Amino acid sequence: SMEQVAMELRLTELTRLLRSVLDQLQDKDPARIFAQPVSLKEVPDYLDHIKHPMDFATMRKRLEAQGYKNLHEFEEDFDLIIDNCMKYNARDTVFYRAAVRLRDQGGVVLRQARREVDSIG
Repeated sequence: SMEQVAMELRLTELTRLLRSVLDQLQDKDPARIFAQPVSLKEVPDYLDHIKHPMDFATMRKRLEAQGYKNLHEFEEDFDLIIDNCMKYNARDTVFYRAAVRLRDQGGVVLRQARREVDSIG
């Protein structure tokens, strides 16, 4: 149907905007702390602590499969990156502090992304 196509075009355009958002958020992580999944070879107890691991590469795979239907879904995954790190790692660590800085800086980006998603529809 034409309606199905139009819905698919909207998903594609959302995917474009989310890719630009994802790029901008990941620039706020120049140490690449959140770039890849936590390794279960290197942190073998991780899944005892963190039930839904998340990282920028895993988000990028979901994105390229057009797997985010709305901005809320995408933000959920971004917040998991931050929140998982802030639980596993103590306050005095470079990991936790990197997470706080990513959260604070990414807030700005996400604030305008929400206005753009609403504005364009």
